[PDB]
Amino acid sequence: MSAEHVLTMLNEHEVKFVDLRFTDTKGKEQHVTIPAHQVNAEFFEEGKMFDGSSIGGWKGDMVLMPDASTAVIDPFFADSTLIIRCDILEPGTLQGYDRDPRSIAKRAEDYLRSTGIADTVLFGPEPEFFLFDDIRFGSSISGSHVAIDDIEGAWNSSTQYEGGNKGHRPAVKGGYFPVPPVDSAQDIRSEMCLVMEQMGLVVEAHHHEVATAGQNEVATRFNTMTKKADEIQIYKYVVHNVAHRFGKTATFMPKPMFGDNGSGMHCHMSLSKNGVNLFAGDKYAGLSEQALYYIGGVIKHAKAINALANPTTNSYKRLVPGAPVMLAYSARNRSASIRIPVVSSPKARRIEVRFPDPAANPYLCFAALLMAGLDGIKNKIHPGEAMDKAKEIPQVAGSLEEALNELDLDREFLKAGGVFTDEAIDAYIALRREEDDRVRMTPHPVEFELYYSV
Amino acid sequence: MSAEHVLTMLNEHEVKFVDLRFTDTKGKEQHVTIPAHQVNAEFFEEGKMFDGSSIGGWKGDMVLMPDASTAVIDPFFADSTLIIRCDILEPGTLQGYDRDPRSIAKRAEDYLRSTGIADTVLFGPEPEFFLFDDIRFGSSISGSHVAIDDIEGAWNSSTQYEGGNKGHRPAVKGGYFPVPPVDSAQDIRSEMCLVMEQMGLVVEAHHHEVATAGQNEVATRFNTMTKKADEIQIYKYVVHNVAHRFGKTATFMPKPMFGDNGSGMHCHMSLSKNGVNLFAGDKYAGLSEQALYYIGGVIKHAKAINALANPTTNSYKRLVPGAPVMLAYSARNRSASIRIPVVSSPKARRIEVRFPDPAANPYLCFAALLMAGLDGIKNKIHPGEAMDAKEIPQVAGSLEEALNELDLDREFLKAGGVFTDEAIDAYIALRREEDDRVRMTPHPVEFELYYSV
Amino acid sequence: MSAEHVLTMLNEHEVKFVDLRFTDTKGKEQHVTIPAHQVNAEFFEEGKMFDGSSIGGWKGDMVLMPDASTAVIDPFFADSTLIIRCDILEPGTLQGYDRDPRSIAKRAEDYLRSTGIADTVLFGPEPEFFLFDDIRFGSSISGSHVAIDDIEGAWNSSTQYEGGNKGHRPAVKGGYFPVPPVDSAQDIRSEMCLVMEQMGLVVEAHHHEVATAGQNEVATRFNTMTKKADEIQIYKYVVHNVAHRFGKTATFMPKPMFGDNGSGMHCHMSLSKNGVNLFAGDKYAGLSEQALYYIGGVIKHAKAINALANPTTNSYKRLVPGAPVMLAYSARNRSASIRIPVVSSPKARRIEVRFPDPAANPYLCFAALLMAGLDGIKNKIHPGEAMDAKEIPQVAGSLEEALNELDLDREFLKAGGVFTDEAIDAYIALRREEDDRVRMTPHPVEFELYYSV
Amino acid sequence: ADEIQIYKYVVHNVAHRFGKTATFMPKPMFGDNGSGMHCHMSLSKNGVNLFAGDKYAGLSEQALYYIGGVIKHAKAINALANPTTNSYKRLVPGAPVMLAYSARNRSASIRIPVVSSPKARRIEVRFPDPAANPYLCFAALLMAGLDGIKNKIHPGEAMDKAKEIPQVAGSLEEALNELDLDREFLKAGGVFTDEAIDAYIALRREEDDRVRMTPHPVEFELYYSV
Ligand SMILES: [Mn+2]
Ligand SMILES: [Mn+2]
Ligand SMILES: [Mn+2]
Repeated sequence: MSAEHVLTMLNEHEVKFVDLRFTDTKGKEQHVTIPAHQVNAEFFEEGKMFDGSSIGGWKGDMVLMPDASTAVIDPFFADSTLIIRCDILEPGTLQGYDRDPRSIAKRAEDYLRSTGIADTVLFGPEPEFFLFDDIRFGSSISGSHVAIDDIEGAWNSSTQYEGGNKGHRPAVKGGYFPVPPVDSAQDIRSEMCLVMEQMGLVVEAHHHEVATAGQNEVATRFNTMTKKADEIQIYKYVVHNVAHRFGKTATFMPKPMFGDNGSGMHCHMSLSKNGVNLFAGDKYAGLSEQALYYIGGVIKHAKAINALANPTTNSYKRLVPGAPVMLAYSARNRSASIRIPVVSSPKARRIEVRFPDPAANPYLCFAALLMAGLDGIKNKIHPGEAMDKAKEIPQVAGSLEEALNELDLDREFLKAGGVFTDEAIDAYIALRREEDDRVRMTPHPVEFELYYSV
Repeated sequence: MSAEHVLTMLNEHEVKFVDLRFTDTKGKEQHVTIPAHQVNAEFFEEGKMFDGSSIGGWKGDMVLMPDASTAVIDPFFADSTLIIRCDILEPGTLQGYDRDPRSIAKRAEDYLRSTGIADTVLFGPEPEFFLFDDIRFGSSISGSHVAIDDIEGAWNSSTQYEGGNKGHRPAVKGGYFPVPPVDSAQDIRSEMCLVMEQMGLVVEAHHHEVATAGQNEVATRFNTMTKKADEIQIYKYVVHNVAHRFGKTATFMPKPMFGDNGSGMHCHMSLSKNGVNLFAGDKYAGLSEQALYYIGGVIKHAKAINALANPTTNSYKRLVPGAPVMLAYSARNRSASIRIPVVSSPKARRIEVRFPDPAANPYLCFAALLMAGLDGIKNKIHPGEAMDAKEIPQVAGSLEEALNELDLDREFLKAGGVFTDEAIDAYIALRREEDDRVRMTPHPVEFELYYSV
Repeated sequence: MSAEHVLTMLNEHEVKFVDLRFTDTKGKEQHVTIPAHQVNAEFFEEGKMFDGSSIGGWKGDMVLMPDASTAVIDPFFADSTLIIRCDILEPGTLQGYDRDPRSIAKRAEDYLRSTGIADTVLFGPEPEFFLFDDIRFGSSISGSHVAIDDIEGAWNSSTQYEGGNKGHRPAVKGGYFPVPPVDSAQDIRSEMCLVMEQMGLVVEAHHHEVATAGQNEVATRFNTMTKKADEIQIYKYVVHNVAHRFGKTATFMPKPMFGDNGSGMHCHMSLSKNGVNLFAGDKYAGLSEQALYYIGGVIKHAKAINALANPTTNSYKRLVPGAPVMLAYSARNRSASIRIPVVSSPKARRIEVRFPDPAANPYLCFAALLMAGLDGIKNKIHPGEAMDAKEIPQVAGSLEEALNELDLDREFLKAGGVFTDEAIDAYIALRREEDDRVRMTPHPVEFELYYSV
Repeated sequence: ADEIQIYKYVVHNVAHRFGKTATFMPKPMFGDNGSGMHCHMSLSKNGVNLFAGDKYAGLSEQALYYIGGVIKHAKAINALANPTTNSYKRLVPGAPVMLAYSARNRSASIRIPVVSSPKARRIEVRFPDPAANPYLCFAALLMAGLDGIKNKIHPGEAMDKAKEIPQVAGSLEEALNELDLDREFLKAGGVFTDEAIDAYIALRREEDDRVRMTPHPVEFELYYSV
């Protein structure tokens, strides 16, 4: 699909507006809209100049360069709008901006191709989300508060409702996965799936999740790295907008509630060259030597990866023992962060990395995982024996500060081939350290419950 | 478009009413409606008499003269109405009223043509605005209050709403520019753009701005001075009416909230003669010597300009250090009030003056900027080197300072009869009244600071 | 009164606590309490160490040195407490801290003695205050508010009260000075006077003032500079605490309400040497040449004085024309900021400076006035003829102007080492912080004026 | 320590009698100053102050060695002097966090008060908070000082003049780990027992785990939309 096809769409669908979209360092989607008559052949060659100083980690003019292959009609805007995803390029050389996550992911794929290890990398993430009816939160000198409310919440079993309380609710850790009316999100999940199919995703399934307050997941088909990162951005956009249109509120926080299961994003990975899966072989669980080296690299650089795959303090609320935290690989053990799914055909052999959570920036997380795996392959890092059976077993970072320190001290595997720059890594670390400092310095209601009388 | 075309439009659109519009000194549109059958050939030659004594700064029987080229159908009135912009002429000589902003802008353009420096002046303003759900304000002997409420306001993260609180809101200084549902004004901005295009504006983009409580901007294509002033008036009208129709409330105040970004109107300028941009050259950032002289004039008369480009006390609550307050020109520095945008095509070479605000009267602000630039060109005022510190001049720190500088620096505005001493005095008094009100009313922050001392 | 007398009082009144009090740069009393048994002979020679880094303008271990002559029993604390006023001394040399207002006032008196012009300076200040039933104020990103409520407020003529609304209230600018029940503060003022006399003040009169929302003043007898500054501190303390005990709320703000009279502190001054008033003579209004020179100095340095006598932004909301803003001296004219009261006895001859306000730090304001007068005497500055118009100098129109003039006019304060450059800079910065807050926070009147424009 | 217990009891009960409620939490409010417990220390033998001398700020070699021991075992001490997670919301840069001694510097965690009489010479350790157990905190400070004296741990030059300067523990987990690894100076002389230290560490780790695992409203403010 090209600029000619985009210009044809503009007339086929009577498009009034075009929404240029991109992703910031934190992973949030930013969009700027231009009227359709401003889109011409020169638009796809020169882009649009915008001031990126107001973006989070880009504080120093840059060019928004549309990627026509990402053109897709917006199903939510009242006026006919076309969504084109864009890369941020330097104004003069029209080269990828060092801090652009999409550019970083594209450079990671290019480095993968250059090294000769493989031709394509396949990513399948499995994000989950929470649907709520009401969320209220605030902080000030006088205190702080968070209050989550959902009709499916078990704590509402005593709530008085206009029209009566209907009782049927999923119990705590009991929403996987009863039939309605206990499951009250069937229609919303189906409509999300249909909208995703319209927007270009291939949906594999959708269902309710373990937690009680409307935890749901829509499982979509795998895809190449940058393509699947764009697909994840579309996925989050669709979930948020559908929840808003149904009177709900979607959230991808790793751990919104205590005592109930959190939300994770298991990332399936595979490598292919000339249409041949390189992770298929005669080694453990049908893996290959390349697959074992990839696992070893991911294990070695797991703490550095955590700074990008679990970039929020809330993520380490779910990355606690008792959500796997052990850095080992096993096809059966459920305490291993890395698992090898049992698959019939070798063409579908893959490794599932389970610690990542959906709050991660898709581009940066996937790039970090791929770069760690490639470092493992290049340096032939053997991961050891499978954890089929203990303080010798390495674990994921226990805090965002630890993850950021490890990323600071372990930058080489990300700087290999120019995928990541020291400036980009420093900007990311500072941007996350600001949030970490705020959370560290704000008191805690549990701290009052524990220490007020002491 | 002429009178014959207006009379044709009346039958084509089954127009029932014609709304004659003009701008007062403060910059607010004033409209008087007449039935369509009152519009004939004699109407476009003799105008309509109206009593302007009750207008703000026009206190002493003037003529409303329609400008058919401005004819446009109103998209909001229930009855089919046609909007015609009008100049205010003296009843006898039918010459422009000295205190009419549109007449002043037209005279500024005519002076530009007469001096021979250029044929046309191009202005790209970039106003921003705030959208709110509720605004309450008042004052009395017992006290004074202002309370802003918007669903996008971060402070509503704790508010209880009927139907539940959806927690997707912009953070403070974090509304630039995430996708919905964090951005809740996509449909409103799209409707504004479509209506603006209906009313004759060329839209370039629209987006959410840095501030949290629904700050938005719709960018429109540049145009000649008087045309772009009319376009800014139409822009403000469309924004206000669309926000009203969506249940919102638009404001062009420079600084409605403290601790969040204010609203400004960056003014891009360029001069063209015989179709060639005169601001394009081999000097700094591709500028020409005339461009440098224009920058120098704007810098020299910046404080006087502030009285017209930042005519509200609230304006100087965004023109505070920690900022676009330094009177210097640079292509890279964010601290310079004058920027040279990086444009590949020399035909697009221009200077961006950053200090103005959308509360300014468009006609008067543009005329002041043009006249300062022309004074710089005529007197060959060199702006010095680009700012790539205490000696650097700054914009006026208060409306009183701006008005005093305007009082003491009238010549560059009186060149060519564009501004008249009477008009300048009327403007200064009209603004000094508001300044006195704000200066004499006590402040809640003053209570917070001094109640116990 | 000395240390022996203080130790005797401790047993005489069965004192349980001793409250050491001092004044910060802004003029607020700070108190630290110690048990009575911690007070001994060594206490009055070595003082008490305290950490002043957290005080307003004292940021860098200083000594609180009690002044036994100021010992007085607190009339409000439940436990028998003795109030001793203390100076702030450097720990090593035991010399007055450069930024201690009381030390500055003492040094001003010592300089007056050293120059030989006079032996003593007499100050009669006349502060006024407001009594309210409820005050609510706040500011945030969403807005800001202030709401004053008092039963005497004219706006309460329509309010519904439990038990009924009694309609006897002062009108706006009509509280000077009808009998009760229109005046509802007779008992409060009488209690204030009695407590003040208990605390060592000599009261002359008390009455309701012009404003409606419970403006009152209690007049006290003049006294020497430092003594009268301590008396003013005791006055403010007594007013605040008595109002609190009566369910009211006292404020010494210059201008709490718009459209009603503000609160001022007229400062009467005179100089005496060997028991003869030096301000008595055969010149205008019975003044002497030294009195005229004092007036001339005060006029010359009036703007610099304003930074200390009117140190709040709110102050310049009462120093507005339509007013005591003209820097001239006359015995009859109400427009002159300096008056010569008509007194039969030459011993009572004095000059009344009208612009100061009760929000001023008493020590710093009195020291500034005295130093300006002494500069006028030394340099023989003639104030011209009595003002019995645009050329007449006026007081500073803003706190920024006052602070700039203080920055540029420090010499008359640095004469004799009274004020130190570091102290002046600290004061200027401390006031500029508040000025910046008030300058950057938007105004409800600004919304009323500019929301639609 | 008994006096501190009586102090806390009296404060709580008087506040209750007046209708108020008192708390010794290190940091109940964000954006405003927290509550601390500066501990002044001095050793005396035969009525003679052993911290008086001709060294810096009138200190003695024993005083400097005591300071050095406190600095060396500061992180282990923190597990007892700052035994709550809230404590480390007070011990944040922007400060009392730098482990150095000075008579003037406000950033020094150890301060030497300027006192005329040598008999009153002492060292003030500023990081401890009032949530600490007085007995255990004072015992830890004394044992660290005695280890410094016994091993002649010189504290270096005073901080009268930066990543080389050691800092107090940044979290209760760090403090507990350092206490676990630095038991010897507390176990000297049988004062602390391994069982007692383990019980303390487990008891505090329970609270640390609860606070670590419960989500935060600021976390919602920051991450709900991401
Ligand atoms: Mn799942
Ligand atoms: Mn903008
Ligand atoms: Mn009076």
